Amino acid sequence: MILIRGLTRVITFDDQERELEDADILIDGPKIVAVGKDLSDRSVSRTIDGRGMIALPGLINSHQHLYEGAMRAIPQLERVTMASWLEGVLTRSAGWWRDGKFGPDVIREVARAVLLESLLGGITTVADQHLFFPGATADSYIDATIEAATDLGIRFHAARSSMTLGKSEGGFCDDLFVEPVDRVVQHCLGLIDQYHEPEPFGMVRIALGPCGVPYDKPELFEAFAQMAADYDVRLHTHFYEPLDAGMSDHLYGMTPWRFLEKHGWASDRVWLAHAVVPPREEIPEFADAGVAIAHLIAPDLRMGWGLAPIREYLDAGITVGFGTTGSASNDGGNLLGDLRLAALAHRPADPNEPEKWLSARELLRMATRGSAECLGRPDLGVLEEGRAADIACWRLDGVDRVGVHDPAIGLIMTGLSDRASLVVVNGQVLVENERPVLADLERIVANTTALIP
Amino acid sequence: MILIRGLTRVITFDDQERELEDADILIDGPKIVAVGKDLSDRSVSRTIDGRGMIALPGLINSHQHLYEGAMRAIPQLERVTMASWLEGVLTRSAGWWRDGKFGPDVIREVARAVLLESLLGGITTVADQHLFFPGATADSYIDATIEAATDLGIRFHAARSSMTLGKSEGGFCDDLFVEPVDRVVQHCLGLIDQYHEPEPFGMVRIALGPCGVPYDKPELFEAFAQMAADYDVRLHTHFYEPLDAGMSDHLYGMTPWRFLEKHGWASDRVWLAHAVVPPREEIPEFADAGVAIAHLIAPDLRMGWGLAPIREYLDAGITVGFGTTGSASNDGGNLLGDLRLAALAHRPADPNEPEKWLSARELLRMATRGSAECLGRPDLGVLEEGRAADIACWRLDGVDRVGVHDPAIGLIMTGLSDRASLVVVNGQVLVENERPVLADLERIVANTTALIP
Ligand SMILES: [Zn+2]
Ligand SMILES: [Zn+2]
Repeated sequence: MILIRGLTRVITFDDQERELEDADILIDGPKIVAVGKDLSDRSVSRTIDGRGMIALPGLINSHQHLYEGAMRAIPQLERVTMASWLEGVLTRSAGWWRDGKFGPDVIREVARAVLLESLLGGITTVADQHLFFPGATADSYIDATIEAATDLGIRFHAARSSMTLGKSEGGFCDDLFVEPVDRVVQHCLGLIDQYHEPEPFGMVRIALGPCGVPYDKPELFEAFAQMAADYDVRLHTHFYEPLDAGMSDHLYGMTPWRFLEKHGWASDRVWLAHAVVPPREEIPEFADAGVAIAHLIAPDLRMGWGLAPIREYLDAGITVGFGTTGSASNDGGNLLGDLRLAALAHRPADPNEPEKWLSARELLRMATRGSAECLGRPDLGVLEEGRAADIACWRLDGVDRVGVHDPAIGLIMTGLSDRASLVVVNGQVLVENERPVLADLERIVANTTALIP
Repeated sequence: MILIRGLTRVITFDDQERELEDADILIDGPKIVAVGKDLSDRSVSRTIDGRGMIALPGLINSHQHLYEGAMRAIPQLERVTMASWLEGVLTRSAGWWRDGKFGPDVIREVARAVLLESLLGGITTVADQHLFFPGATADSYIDATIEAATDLGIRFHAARSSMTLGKSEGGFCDDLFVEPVDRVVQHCLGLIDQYHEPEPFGMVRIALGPCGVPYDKPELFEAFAQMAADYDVRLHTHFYEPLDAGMSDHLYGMTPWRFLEKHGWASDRVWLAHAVVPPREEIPEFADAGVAIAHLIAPDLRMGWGLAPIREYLDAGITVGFGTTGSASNDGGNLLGDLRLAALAHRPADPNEPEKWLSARELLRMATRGSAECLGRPDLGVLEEGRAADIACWRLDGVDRVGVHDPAIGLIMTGLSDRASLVVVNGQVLVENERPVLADLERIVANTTALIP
């Protein structure tokens, strides 16, 4: 067993919202044995000094696009609206691929860098949505991301994505960038069979993740609804980005939500990215259907889209998680940092009603238990006996956090660095003293840097 | 001389916005001798390896309230409007003071911690506006902040503040903080005598800094205007916070700007904090007067105030700098991190006009040359021969910055940490390898922590 002893603060996000001061966490293999004061070192082979740290459940990034790690801080994409951005991302990936610079071997190393950054930011589970499948067959991009995740020991969900609707039939995505529906469906069946670990504490899971209503055929949504039921997997897509409702109205005469409902996606199998601009009248329907929503504050601001109605979702009892999206519209993978953006940016929408503003604890819950719920993981996101030993800890004793009265608020509101001190995934210590203990950091940086087009 | 050799990127903010790749900076005493490729090491006693770093002028925080370092992450102040915030801050400061827990000795150590954090975040100059003068005579609070700054070697401007308008004599300030105008003027003259270093590369400067139009007598503004011209010092106050216009209309029957103009503050000696909600028709007047504005995105969002019209200011040719304000409304001193907040949060105000969005380079200029201009420092904020050797460098070769195409944009848009690698102030190396060279970090944390009420 591993004992983390004397943590200054432990935030459990359990059903009573318990927190503890000067307390311990005991781990046995993949699971937490106990969380409490003065735990027995009875059968402990290693004790870790937690004094001066705050411990949370590992952060869970419920929406990534890992391959975009190769597209950070491109000047031509710094200040662009969505149409220009998407064109720029699609054309660069296709161009680099055509030139032999962007195959699965490159994506493997880009994924490795972004996932290692994720671990260093206290993120223990990442859900990636990968849509890039150029050419005549679906190449081993998903396999590559899974290989990187497995090598690092980070918990991983792969939501296989696509664009199946071309401009010729109402999609805002060129035919060149379009895949046949049957090819997508066939590929997903194989991925589930090869990789999906449905058991508690499973380290790799597959989800079905169309890019969205403006990008994919209704037939794909229906195929995936059937596949999800048959194989007991989850469903993910983008939802209510600003131009979406215009597209669905024009093509189908209905809202994006009504479209999802018609095609089998109004269910508790589903988590939805962004959800920036739904009609208010649909919010109770999201709640009744049991869909979950991932708040992605950074891209919502970066694209000029604005503020998702997160308070309204919480009021309605809808599950709200958190994510970063990909590094071409963030442009980092720093989930903890992005929580600060949300804590501050929502406030001016309700200048005279601060009770509506999202609190630090609400945001930390979104990034842990909320994201776990988005991914369908009752085994994650909570520090309590029987849950996965996925733990992230930050030091509280730096000069940049002097004067902090509440350490949980301090995690969001103070600091020069979001680097986690100690990170455990599946009971394995992966980061200590802000440095990877198993991954070869310097080698990974060098190798991936050499491969960036 | 000191040579920093082989910097990967140098951003000068000189008159032609020059940048350099694989270049050097040569320093002699307090000044930059040269910036360019393959500089001679003929007169050099120390060479520092700059490979893998980006170098900027040191960041300049043009608006702080250092004493608020002791008031971070207080649950009762997490989500509050300004009225509640001000009451909570004033009540705590006065209460702690009355109980002997908040004298200049405590403020010295709080300042030391926040200023060390500042250095670690690449900030080489701070302008503090100390807002706490309990009782009749003003204690050595300013002296305490200056002592901390001088001990650390950070360049420092102290804007002497006040609340000269009593809440009784029709005002908005607790009478316990109300000093006679002549007492304030006298303290300022003494501070100038004792501390002001008007020569180029001066390390301590005094500014004259009323809290604001709702807080100070017109007589103080006029006295300060006279002093500014005669001593060649600068003038600083808060400007166009929400509700200020109503307060000014009630007290004086004119706008906050009209008030400043009437009392001598419509001049190029002035920099103004926040400037969130001016009447648009006054903006050309600000420009004609030559006043400068410090953008403070974090408190503007934290208080629910919203987005200052920064693009409008830039369009009008108004000098724009940047600051963090105090740690009771931030709640950190991380200027670089706050730039990212501004980069993103301004965008949804102009969803269809990305050319209006603030660029990374515009923001980095605000935090360097713009802030230098706010403070009246033509010797700072630019990496060029003859300017002060105030330099901040960040590493570009971490795993969290893999895939970055433009390092300047990357500094704003990526990363787990805003910690600077190498920091030089007045030609003195103060941070290397992210660690203080001279300051005892652990002792400072322990000592200051012990004194937080
Ligand atoms: Zn996405
Ligand atoms: Zn202020």
